[PDB]
Amino acid sequence: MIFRNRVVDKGQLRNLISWAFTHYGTARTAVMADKLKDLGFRYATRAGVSISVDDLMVPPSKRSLLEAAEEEIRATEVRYQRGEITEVERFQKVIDTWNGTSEALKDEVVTHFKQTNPLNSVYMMAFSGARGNISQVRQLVGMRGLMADPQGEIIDLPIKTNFREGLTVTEYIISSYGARKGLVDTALRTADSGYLTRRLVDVSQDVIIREIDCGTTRGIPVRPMTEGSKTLIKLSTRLLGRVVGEDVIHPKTKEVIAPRNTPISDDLAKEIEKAGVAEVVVRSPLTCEAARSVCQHCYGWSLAHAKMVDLGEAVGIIAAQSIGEPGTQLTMQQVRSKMDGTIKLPRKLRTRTHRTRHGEDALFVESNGIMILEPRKEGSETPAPQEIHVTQGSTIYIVDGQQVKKGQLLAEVALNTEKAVKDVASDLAGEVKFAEVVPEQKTDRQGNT
Amino acid sequence: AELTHKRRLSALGPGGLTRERAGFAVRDIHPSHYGRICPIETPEGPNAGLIGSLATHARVNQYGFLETPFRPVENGRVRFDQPAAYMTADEEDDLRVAPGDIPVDENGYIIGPQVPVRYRQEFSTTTPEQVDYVAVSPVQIVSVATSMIPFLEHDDANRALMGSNMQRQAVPLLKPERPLVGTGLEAQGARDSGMVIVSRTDGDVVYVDATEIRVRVSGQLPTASGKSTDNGQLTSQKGQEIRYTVSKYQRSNQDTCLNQKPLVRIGERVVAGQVLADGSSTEGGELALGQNIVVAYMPWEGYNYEDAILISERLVQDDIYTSIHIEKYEIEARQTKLGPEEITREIPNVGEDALRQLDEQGIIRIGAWVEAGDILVGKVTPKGESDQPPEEKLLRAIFGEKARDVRDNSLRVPNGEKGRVVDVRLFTREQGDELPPGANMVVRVYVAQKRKIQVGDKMAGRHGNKGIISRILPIEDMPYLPDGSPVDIVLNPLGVPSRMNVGQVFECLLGWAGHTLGVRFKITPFDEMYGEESSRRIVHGKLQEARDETGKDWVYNPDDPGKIMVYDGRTGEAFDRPVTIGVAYMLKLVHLVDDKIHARSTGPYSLVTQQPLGGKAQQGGQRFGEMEVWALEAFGAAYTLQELLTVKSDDMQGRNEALNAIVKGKAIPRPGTPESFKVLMRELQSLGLDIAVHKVETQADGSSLDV
Amino acid sequence: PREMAIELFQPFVINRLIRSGMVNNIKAAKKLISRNDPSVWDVLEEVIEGHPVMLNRAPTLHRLGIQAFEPILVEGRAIQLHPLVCPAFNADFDGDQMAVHVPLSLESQAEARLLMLASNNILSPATGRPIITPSQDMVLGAYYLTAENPGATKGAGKYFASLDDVIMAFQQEQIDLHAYVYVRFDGDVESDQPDTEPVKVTTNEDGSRTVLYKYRRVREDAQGNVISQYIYTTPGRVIYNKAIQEALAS
Amino acid sequence: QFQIECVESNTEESRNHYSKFILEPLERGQGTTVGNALRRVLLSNLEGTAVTAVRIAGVSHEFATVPGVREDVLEIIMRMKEVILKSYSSQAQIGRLLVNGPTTITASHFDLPSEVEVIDPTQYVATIAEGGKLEMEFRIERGKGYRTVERGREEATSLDFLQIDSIFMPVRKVNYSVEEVRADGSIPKDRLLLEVWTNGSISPQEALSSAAGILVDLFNPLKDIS
Amino acid sequence: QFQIECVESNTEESRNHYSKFILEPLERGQGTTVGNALRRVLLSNLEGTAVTAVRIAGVSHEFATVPGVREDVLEIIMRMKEVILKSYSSQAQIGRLLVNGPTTITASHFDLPSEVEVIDPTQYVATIAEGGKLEMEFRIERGKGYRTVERGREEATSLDFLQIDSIFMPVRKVNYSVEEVRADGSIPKDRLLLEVWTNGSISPQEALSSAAGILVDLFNPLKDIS
Amino acid sequence: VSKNLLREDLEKVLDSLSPRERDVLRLRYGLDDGRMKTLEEIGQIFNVTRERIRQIEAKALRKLRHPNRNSVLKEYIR
Amino acid sequence: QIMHRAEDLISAASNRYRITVQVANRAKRRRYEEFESAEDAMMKPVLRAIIEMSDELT
Amino acid sequence: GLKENVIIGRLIPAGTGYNTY
Repeated sequence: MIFRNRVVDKGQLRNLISWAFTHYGTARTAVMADKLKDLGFRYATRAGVSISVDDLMVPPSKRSLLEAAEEEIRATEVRYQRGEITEVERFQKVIDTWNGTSEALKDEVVTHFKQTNPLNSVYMMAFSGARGNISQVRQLVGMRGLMADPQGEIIDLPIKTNFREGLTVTEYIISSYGARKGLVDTALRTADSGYLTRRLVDVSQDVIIREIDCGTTRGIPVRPMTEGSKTLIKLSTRLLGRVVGEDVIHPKTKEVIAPRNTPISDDLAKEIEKAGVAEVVVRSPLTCEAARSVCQHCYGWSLAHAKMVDLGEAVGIIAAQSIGEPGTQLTMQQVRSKMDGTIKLPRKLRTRTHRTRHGEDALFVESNGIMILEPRKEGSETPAPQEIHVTQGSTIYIVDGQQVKKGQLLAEVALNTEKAVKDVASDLAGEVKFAEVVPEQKTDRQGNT
Repeated sequence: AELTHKRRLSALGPGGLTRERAGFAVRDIHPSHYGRICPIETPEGPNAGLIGSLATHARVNQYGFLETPFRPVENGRVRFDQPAAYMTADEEDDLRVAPGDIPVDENGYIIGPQVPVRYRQEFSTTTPEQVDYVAVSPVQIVSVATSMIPFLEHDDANRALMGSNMQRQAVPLLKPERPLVGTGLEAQGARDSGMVIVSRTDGDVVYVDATEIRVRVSGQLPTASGKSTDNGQLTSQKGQEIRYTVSKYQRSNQDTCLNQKPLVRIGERVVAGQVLADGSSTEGGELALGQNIVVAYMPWEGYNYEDAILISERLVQDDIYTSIHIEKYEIEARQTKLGPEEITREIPNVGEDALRQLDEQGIIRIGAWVEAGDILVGKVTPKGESDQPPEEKLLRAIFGEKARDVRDNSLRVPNGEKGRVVDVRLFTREQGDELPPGANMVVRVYVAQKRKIQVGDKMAGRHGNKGIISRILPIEDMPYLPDGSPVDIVLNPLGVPSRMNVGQVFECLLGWAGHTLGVRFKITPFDEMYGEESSRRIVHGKLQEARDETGKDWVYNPDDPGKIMVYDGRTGEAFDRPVTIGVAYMLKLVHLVDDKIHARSTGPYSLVTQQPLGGKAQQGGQRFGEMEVWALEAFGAAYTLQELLTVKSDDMQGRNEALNAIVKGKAIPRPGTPESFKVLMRELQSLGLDIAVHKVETQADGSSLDV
Repeated sequence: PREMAIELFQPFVINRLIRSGMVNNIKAAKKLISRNDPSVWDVLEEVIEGHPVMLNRAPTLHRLGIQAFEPILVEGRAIQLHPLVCPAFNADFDGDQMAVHVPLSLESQAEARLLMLASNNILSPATGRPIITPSQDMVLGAYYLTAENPGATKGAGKYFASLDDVIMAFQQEQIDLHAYVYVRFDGDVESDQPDTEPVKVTTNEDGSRTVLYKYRRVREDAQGNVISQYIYTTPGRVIYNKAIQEALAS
Repeated sequence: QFQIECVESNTEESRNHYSKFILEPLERGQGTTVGNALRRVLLSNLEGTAVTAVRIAGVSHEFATVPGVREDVLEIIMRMKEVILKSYSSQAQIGRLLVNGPTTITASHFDLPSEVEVIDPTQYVATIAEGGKLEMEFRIERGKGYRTVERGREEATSLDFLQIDSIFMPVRKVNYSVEEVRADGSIPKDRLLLEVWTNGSISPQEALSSAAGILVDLFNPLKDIS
Repeated sequence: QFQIECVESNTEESRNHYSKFILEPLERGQGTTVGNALRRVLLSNLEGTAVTAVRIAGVSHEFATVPGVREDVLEIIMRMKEVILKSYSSQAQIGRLLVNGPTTITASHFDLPSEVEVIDPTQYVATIAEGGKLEMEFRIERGKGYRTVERGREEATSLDFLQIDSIFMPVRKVNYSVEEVRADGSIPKDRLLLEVWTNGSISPQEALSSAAGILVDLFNPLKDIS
Repeated sequence: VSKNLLREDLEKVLDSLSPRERDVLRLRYGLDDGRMKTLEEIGQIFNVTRERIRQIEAKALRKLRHPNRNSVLKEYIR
Repeated sequence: QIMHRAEDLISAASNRYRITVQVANRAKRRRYEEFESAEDAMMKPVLRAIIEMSDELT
Repeated sequence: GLKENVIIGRLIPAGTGYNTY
C-alpha cells in the first residue's frame, strides 16, 4: 500500500523490488516480479513500438554547430601555413575544435529529444529505460569526434557523420580500425580476467566464517568517496550491512544511534546519513579475530540477500567471483543537466598552446578551481543557477582551444607529458632558406645533435 | 562459402607464425592493406587478424605482391576510358590517390576542392588537380559477403563483420530465391563458384531433361554453335560431351545437398559464359542465399522479447526454409582373429525394424524410410564365450537355452533421424576393396532428410542479426497487415544499438517498396556524390511512388515513413504507435539445434580415468571445471558438489551401485574416493615418493597406511 | 525438451515403472522406454516435478551462475528460459547454450530447493542490489504504461473510487490509458515531485478547508481527517499500482 | 441489424475470389471482433481437399529424377500441392496420371475417379519429353486444413507410396475492416467490410455460410451448458 | 463435444460470481479468439441497470453540500454509481430515499420500488447526523453501454433532476486461456478456461447464455446471407 | 545392475522351494562361487547321498521351470 | 503456502544449512520409514518433510 | 579444509562436517 504515481521502467522497478524484498518475503517478491514483467510485455506490445532511420531524428543545428567547426579550422590553418603558428600546433586543435562541437552536438540532440517525443520511442525506451544508451545514440545521430588511428593517435579529421548519412569510405575504414582493435583485444582480455579470479580465489579461497565468538571492538572508519566535490558514494550505501564497531553518533543535536554490533540495515543508513554523520567504525575483518577467516559478527550482511552471511561459507572464493567477474567488462552527459556544457562554475579554464599556436588556442593539462558548480565556467562570485560557494577543478566537457569554432576537444574531460617532434617537411619544391631564427646551436637542450 | 574460401589468405602456417609466438600489432590493419585485404573480415577466436581474405579486386604479381587496380586521374581527373590501372602492387604508389568515392563531375572533373586522398599512408585534404589516382570504385578494399551488404555504408563495421560471416553459413535450400535488394555485385560471384553450369561455349539448347542438357551431346544448334567454333581438341562440333551432366543431391562438406535442374528452356540461344543450371542455392544464376519475407518490428511479448524471433506458420508451410541434409554412415567388417563377423540378413533377436527393412546381406533398400533405431545394416561378430557366471549357466538350464554366440553389431540409425535413404556404397575385394588392411566390406550409406525450420535455429539477416526461433504462430494470430496479408517475422524494433546496423532498416523498407512494386533493385554501399544521405531519398522516393502505382496508399506514409497500421490477429486492433514494415532477407544457419543436443544418463566411460567419455558425438558429459565448482562451494549446502564429483563420475563401484540404488527405490549409499585420486597416487609414486595417506586411529592413536 | 528430459531422468523413471508395476524387469522397461509407451510421456512427468534441476550457461565462477530449476516438459528442443533470470546468467538468445545437470541423492535435492532455487535469490551477492529486474522492453512496457502522454483528453480530469473502477472504465475506454483523472484512494501516494504542503485549499464549509495538492485532494477539518482522497494519477499507473498490489499482499 | 450484401464478387475466375461483403449496422466494436472472428475461423478450418500421397513409381523417393522430364521430382510434387481439386466423397479418390511424348503436362491430365475434378485445368504440372512415361497417381482427401504429414499417410505404405504433406485450404486471404455508419446520433454504428479470396474451389458465399455454421454451432450449446 | 462446465462459481457471495468454466475441447481456432470473442462481448454489451439521475432536492446542483451529512454531495452520488440493482422493467422505476437522525445510510434505506431492488444491501452509502433530513430519489434504467450522459441525456431534467452518467455493467472482469490438450494422436486440442466475475447482479451462467445468445444471433445471418 | 538383479531375483525366486535343496542348487551350481560341486562331492557335502541328488536336481529345475516359475526370468533371462 | 512455509522455514531457524540437512535426513527417514506408503509420487518425501517441518513442526 | 575434500572427494569443512561436526 503505497500508491505510486511515477514513470516506472529502469530503476523504478529496481529499488522497488528491493523494497518489496525487505518488506516481504522473497517468495512474494518473485511472484511479484513476475506478474509484472508480465505487464511489461503485454503493454509493450500493445503499444506497438518501432524504430527506423527516420525515427533517428537529427538534431537540426547539427548543421551550424558543424560547419562552423569547419571554419574554425580555416583560421587554424590560416596562420598555420602562415607560420605565425604551425603544425603540432594549429593541428593539436584543428583537433580540439572538432570534439568540442562533438559535445555541441551531444547537446543539441539530446536537449532536443528532452523537449520532444510525446511518448516517442527515444523517450518511451531511450532517454528513459532501455538498451538505448546515449553513447551510441549520440552517433546514432550525432557526429563522431576524431576517435583515433590503430594505436592511440587520434586521427585528425573527425568522423563527421553518423549513420544516417552513412559514412563515406575513408571513415569507413577508420571506423574499422577501431573495431578491429577492439576486437583483438577482446580476444585477449577474456583470459586475463578468468585468470584473475583464479588467483583471487586461490589467495582468497577459505576465509570461512567459522566463528561467532571472535572478539575485539576496533574497526575502521568510512566516509563517502568523494573525488572532488563529486561525492562518489552516498555514504549510505557504503554502509550497507556492516556492524558498527561503536555508536554512530549524530551531531549531538540528537542522541545515540546504533550502539554497537549493529547490523546496519539500510534504512538506518539512509537516515543516518541524514543525520549527517561522517564516518563510522565498523568491525573490519581487516582486523577482528576468527582463525583463518573473518569474525561471523565482524563480517556483516551478505549482499547475496542483504542479510548477514550464514556460517561455514568460504566468503573468500565468494569475494573472488564477485570481484572477478565484472572485471571482464572493464572497458579497458545526459538528462541535459545543462546542454553539452558540463559543471561550468564561474568563468575560466587553463591549458597549453605551443603544440597548438593558431592564436587563442590550446590542447590540455588540468583545471583549477573556484567550484560554485553552476553555469559561468569556473570561479566564485555566484552564477545564475544554484548559489553556494565551492572550489576545485571541475569536469567541463567543453574544454579548450578557443572556439575557433564549435569546441576544442571535449570527450576526454579531466576535471605524464613526454616529448615529440615537429614535422617541418618541405611544404613545396623550391629554394628553402630560413632566418630571423637560425638554430641557436647546442648540445644541451636537444642532446648532442 | 567457397569463394571466400578460396580467395582466403592466411598468415599462419609453416613459414608463418604461430598464434602465440605472434601477438597483436601484427594483427592489424596496416594501412597498407587498404585495397588489398578486406578489413572486415576475419574469424575470431584467436585467429582474428590472422586470416584475411582478399579484397575484391586485388591480385598479385608474380612476385606475389598484390598489384592494386586504380585509375590515372590527369589534372586531377580520371579519363575513365583507361582500362583501370593494374599497378600499385604495393600501397606506396606515393601519390595523390583518390578514394574511389568521389563526387565526380560528369565528364571527369572531380568536384570538391577538398577531395581527400591517401598519401604516404595519409589521408590529406586535396584539390582536384593535383591528384593522380583514383580508386576504381568505393567498394574494392572489402571482400565477399562484406562488399555485398545491401546498405553497408550505413553500419557499424564489426557488425558487418558478423554479417559477412553469417552469410557464409547459410545452408542452402530447395530453391533459395534471389533476394530483393542486392548489391548488384553478385551474379558474378555465383558464376564463379563453379557450382553452376555454364555455357561452356555456345549453342542453342536442345534436349534438356533434368539430368542433362543435351543441347550438348545431342548435336543440334546448342551443341552446335557448339558447332559454331569448335574447340582445339574438344568435341568440336557434334552432339558434344557438352553433355554436361548435372548432379542431384550430392552430400556437401556440411552434409548439405546440391543439384542443378535444367533451368534453361529448349531450343534457344546461349553463349559462352552463360549459365545453365543452378547450384545449390543460386538462382537466376545468381547468388541467392536465403529468402525474403515480410517483417515487422515490434516487441512481441516474451517470444521476441529479446534476441528471440517469431514466425508465422506459413513460413515453412510454403516449404520456404527447409533444407536438405544428407548423410554418410559407413560400417565395415573385419577379420577378427576370431573370424570374420558379418552381414547377414540374419541376426538373432529380430522382427520389424530388424530382419524387416533388411536386404539378404542385412542392408537396406534404397529409398526406405527409416527411423531412429532401425537397422541400417546388420552384422554380427564371432563372440563365442569362454567366460561366464554360473548364474548364466543356470538360467540356461532353466530354459536350458543353449544360448547363441554372436554379438550382433548391426548398424542402427541412431536417434533423431529420419528420412529416406538415398544410397549405399559397398566396398570389398570386388567393390573397390577400399578399406583398412584386413577389412572385408565397407558400406556406406546415405540418408537424407528434409527439415523444416523449427524452433531453435540461428537465423539471421545480412547484418549480424543473430537470432533464435522461439514460437511459431499459427498464422491466424499474427498482426498480419492493413491488407490482412499476415506479416511474418517479427523482430525487435529498437535497432542500430551496439550493432549500429541501421543499414538494415534501410533496406527493409526498400524491399518493401520493390515488394509492393514487386520489382528487384541492385545498389552499392557508399551512395555518395550527394550532399545528403542519398540512400535516404532514394528509398523514400521509391516508396513514394510506390503508392500510386497501386494507390494502395498504405504502401507509403511520409508522416511516420513506411509505418503502417497493423492489426493483430488475435484480436483485431493496431495501437498508438504505427510500426515499420518491410521485407527483408533472412537466412538460416547451419548450426542447427540437433547439431547441439545431448544427454547422458550414463554411458561409456574413459579409458584410463573413467570418467564419462565426454566428447560431443557420443553420449558425452558436461565437464565441471574449477570456476564451475566455484559456483557450487560458493553456494550453501554442497553435497551435490561432492557427489557430483564422484558418483557421477568416478567412484567406479560408486557409480554403479548408486545407479542401482535408485533402481531399488531408496536413496543411494555413501561415496568413496574417486578415482583420479588413486591415480595420482600412482604417478607420484612413481616418481620417488613415499605417500602415507594414513589414518591415526586408536586411543593408541594408530598410524597405518592403505590402498 | 522431451528427448533430453528422458535421458536425464532415465532411471528414475524406470523405477516408477516398476512401482506402477506396468514394467516388470528392467529390460522390460528398457525396451518399453524406447517404445515411448503412454507412461514414458505420462509417468515421467510424474517423476519429474519436484525434482529440481540445475542449469548453467558455460563455465561460471559466480555461484548464482547456476541455480536449481523445476523441469517442465516442452516440445521442441530448446530450453525455454525466463527473461528475469537472463541477466544472471547473462544470456543472449543468439544461440547460447546451456547445460543441465540433475541432482540425485535426495539430499542433494533438498538443497537444490532449498538454496539455489532460482526463485529465491534476488539479488546480487555481490551487492545487495537486486538482480532480477525487469529489464528491457518490459520496462518500457511499464513505462509506456505508466507514462504521461500530454494532451491526454479521453477520460481526463475524470473521477474514480476504488474497484478498480477506473479499470472498467478503461476497457470501456471511458478514459484513456494515458489520461490524468481523480481516483478515490485512501492510502498514501507517493507522488514523485513531492507535494505535501497544500495549494489552494478550498476554504468553504465543513472540513472545507478542503484542500488541493498538486496531486491530492482531501477532506480534514470538520469533515474529518481525510474523508476525501482523490489522486491526480493517469489510469495506467493505476493499473500498475494495482498489479503490484495484488500480487503482493492481497 | 446484421444486414449484409456483397459489393462485388468475382468468385468466378477462381484463384482470388475477390468479394467485398458490406455489412449494414453492427454494434460498437462488433465489426472488428465479429469480423475478426470469422477471419480466424475462415482461415483456419474449413474443408479442402488435396493431394497427399503420390505414386510416381518410376521412383524410389524424392531424390530421383525421372528421364525426359524437365523437372526434378520434387518440385513436381511441389507443384503438386497447389493443384486444386474439389471433391464430395471426401475420401481417397485416386486419379492417375500416365503421360508421354515431348511435352508439358497440365493439372487436367490427372485421371482421378470423378466426383472429384480439376478445378481449373492448366495449372502447369510437369514437362515430359523423349521416351518418358509421367506415370502418376496419387491421392486426394477432404482433410481438415494444412495437414503437415501428421494425420496423413506416413510411416506406412511407401512402395512408390510416397506422400506429401499439405494444405487444405479453401481460402486464400481475407480482410476486413470497420467504419462508422454515421449512426453516432442515436448510437455510432458500424459496418463491416469483409472480403475474402478463395482459392477457387468455392465461392465465398458458401464459405461464409460454412463458417457461420461453424460458429453458430459452437456457441449454440454454450447457453448455461453447465 | 465443445461443452462448457462451471468449476469455481462463487456467485453466492455478492459479486465474485467467479466461476472458472472449462470446455471439454475447442478444436483449432477457439479460445484464443473464441474465448476472446466472448470476452469482448461480455464486457461489453449486456444489460445492466443503474441509476442515472438523482433527485436530491436539497440542492441545486453538485456543488452544494447538505447539512448534517458527512459527505459532499458529489461523492454521494459518486457512491451512487456503484450501488447495484437489478431491474426487470428498465423503465422509470424510481425509488426514493428519505432518512434522518444521526446516521449512516445504505442502499436498503433508499425507498427504491419493488423493481431495481437492491442487490445487496449494505453498500454503505453515506453518513448523516443531527436528525439531518434526506430527500432522495433517483432513477433506474436498464442499459447497455457504460455510458456517459453526454450521449445519455442533457435536457428535460431541470428541477432537482440532476443526473449522473453511468455504467451498466453486469460483469466485473474476465479471463481465459487455453491449453493444448493432448489427444493429438488426433490433432492437438484445446481447452478454454474461461472465467468471469460479475458484479453480482447475475450469475455468470446466464451471463454466458446471454452472450452466446448475442453472438449466435449475429452468427445466424452469416451463412451465404451475402 | 541388471545382473545383480538377476542375482537376487532368482535368489528369492529360487529361495522359495525346499530351502535345503536350494543349498545344493547353489552347491552343485553357482549362486556363489562354485559352478559346481560335483554331485559326487555334493551328494555327501549336504548329508552324504547318492540316490537323492539328480532327482531333486531336475525336480528343482522343472519346479522353478514352467510358467509362473521360469516365467519370472522369462523377461530377466540375464 | 508450502512456498511461504519453505521461506518461513528458513526465515526463522538455524543455519540455512543446518536446516536443510535436517530437513534432509528427515525426509530420508520420511522415505526409508513409510517406504512407498502413500505413493508420494506427488508429495515427494522431501516435500513432505518440508511441510511437516515448515508447518506441522511449526 | 576445502579444495581437497574436493580434490579428494570427501565433502567440505561445512555440510555434515559443520552439522554432525
